[PDB]
Amino acid sequence: PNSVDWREKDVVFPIRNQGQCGSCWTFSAVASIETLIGIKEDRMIALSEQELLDCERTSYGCKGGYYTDAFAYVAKKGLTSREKYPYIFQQGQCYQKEKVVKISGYRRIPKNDEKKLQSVVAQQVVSVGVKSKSRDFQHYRSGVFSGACGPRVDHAVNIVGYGSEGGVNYWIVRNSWGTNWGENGYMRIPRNSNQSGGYCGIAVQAAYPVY
Repeated sequence: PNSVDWREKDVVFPIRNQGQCGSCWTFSAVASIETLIGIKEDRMIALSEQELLDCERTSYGCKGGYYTDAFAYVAKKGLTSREKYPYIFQQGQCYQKEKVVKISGYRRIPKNDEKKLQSVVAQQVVSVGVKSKSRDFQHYRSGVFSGACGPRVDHAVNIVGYGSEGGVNYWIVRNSWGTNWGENGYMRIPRNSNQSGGYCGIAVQAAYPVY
């Protein structure tokens, strides 16, 4: 398909805000699972970043983490709702509440494979990492981003679609910096860019949950 936008397909929840806590890996993992459940079951159910932040044991809480290992956690342990376990903007005691969703696993997209990346985005929402530590990235407001990226991949986000404006291909990227950043919380990043690994490294470590 020449264009994909899951925001228009009733399976993507509103933009959220992680605050200061480095919990973007939990938001990225939650966003990918929520959409998968929407596509697979025609059921929109908001899931708990907080459970991953408190309970996923390979990550570093508010000092970073792994959405791939978050996927493995949900496949083994299930995940409870956002309503049952709300986000409190800091790591706390790990609670195992009544779980509402599982997944069966996850997959890793090979490094720098934007072609395979597009194939997966046409079917579901994908977790990706970007180089977020730059003034240009933090102050992005609108358009297809063409500023400088950070030096290293350090921020978990999601790709929720792709398209083209004026013949410039782009990815639609969901962030967890609230709706005052970018285009109502989203960024359009160049697609098939001249940066190896994708623009701001978006294709370096892509992964997605398997129902």
